[PDB]
Amino acid sequence: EIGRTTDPVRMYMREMGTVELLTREGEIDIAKRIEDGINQVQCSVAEYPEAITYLLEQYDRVEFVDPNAEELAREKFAELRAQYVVTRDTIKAKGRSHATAQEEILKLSEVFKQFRLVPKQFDYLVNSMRVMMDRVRTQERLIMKLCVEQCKMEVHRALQKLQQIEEETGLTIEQVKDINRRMSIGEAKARRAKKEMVEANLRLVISIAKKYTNRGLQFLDLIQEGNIGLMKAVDKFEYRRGYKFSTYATWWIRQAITRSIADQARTIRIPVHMIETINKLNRISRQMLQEMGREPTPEELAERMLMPEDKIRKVLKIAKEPISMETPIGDDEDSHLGDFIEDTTLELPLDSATTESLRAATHDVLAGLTAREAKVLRMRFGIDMNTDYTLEEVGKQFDVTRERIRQIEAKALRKLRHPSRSEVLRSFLDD
Amino acid sequence: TPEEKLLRAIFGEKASDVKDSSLRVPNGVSGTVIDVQVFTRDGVEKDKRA
Repeated sequence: EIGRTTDPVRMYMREMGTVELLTREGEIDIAKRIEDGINQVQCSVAEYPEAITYLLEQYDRVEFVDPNAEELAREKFAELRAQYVVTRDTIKAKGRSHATAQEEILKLSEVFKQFRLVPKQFDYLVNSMRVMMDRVRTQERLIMKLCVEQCKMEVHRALQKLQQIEEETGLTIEQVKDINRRMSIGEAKARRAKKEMVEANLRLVISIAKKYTNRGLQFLDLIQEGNIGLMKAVDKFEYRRGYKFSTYATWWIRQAITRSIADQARTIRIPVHMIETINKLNRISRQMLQEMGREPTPEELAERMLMPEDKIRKVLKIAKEPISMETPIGDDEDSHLGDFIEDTTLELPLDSATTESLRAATHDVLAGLTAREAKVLRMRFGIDMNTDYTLEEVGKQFDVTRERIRQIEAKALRKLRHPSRSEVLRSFLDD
Repeated sequence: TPEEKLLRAIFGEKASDVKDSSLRVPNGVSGTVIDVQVFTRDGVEKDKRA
């Protein structure tokens, strides 16, 4: 049925129309499932002990306040450290994965979950698992390939590397694989859960956006930026608070849309704070105009904004936006503003010829002067040579005396001030 | 460029820092001035002429 509606807006609305809204029950349902996935991944992370070691060591290295447990940090972590250390010994006690050691690990995770962790450390912990997982998988894909293709159940030669991998890792591969795949499953559940709310609330994004569409960036840019905001809001929402989802989401959507419309949408990028001030200026001007019945003078406007006159004037001049080079200035649409603008960088052929003549004349006048005087003047002002050498360099080159160079220059100036020699240079009088 | 350094050094031209952007009669036009009008911004002091 598609009538080749090339309009991207139509394609977007057609795609988004399929997913149907559901309220007051789903939001709770999906939020519960998200929290369940996160709890699963946290539990399985706590299961892996070397991650706990690494995190505790990293905490010790670096050294943040008010932890949500249903020198404060150090004294609260002292007993957790003692518990973890005494749990290591029990793991060494007669069972690698003994039920008692597992119960101690469970209680350690239960205590640990009661604390709050910065998300970046959580990601660091996940990558600390990913790196070793990839290393072990990479070093062993070749051995699995060979055993599958050649052996079909060398062997002892390949077994050395496998044993070395175990020695380096120092833990059972099977539990590592379990924790890694459990990471994958928990994360997959969480991700696939959040997609549902995101695809549900696109209409909300549409409404909030169209409230701002009046000639800004473009409709679709606003919509996409709002979708970024919606993803953020879905991340931050908690049903435990007991509120409706829309109430929370709308703030993040407005923030994202407005921040983008501030950053983009101008050729010369006014910062955010100035945009806020200009918006205040405009909101005040409308009201004040309808009150007085005319336009407000900048002085009265300054009185109302409680700001100095010069600040207001500066904002008024900053506000304006550039004009297109193709605006038709002629009444007939033949001539455009662009043809009307002049190039400033170029010099004039007249001045080029003048400069060349000046150089020639100066060379002629200098050639008539005493040889050492001429070379001294050239050496001092950088005439004809790439750079000018200072007084000290000239002194150490020709004659160490500093004041002698001063006297040389004085005599050269005296000579060239003699009216006979200067006659032509006077023609360069006005410049 | 260096040659103006040499020239000013010879003749002692101060070379003040200000341009000449004055308004002048277009070339060819020749007439009589019949009136002058001056508009000043609110904050600026008024000259003698104005």
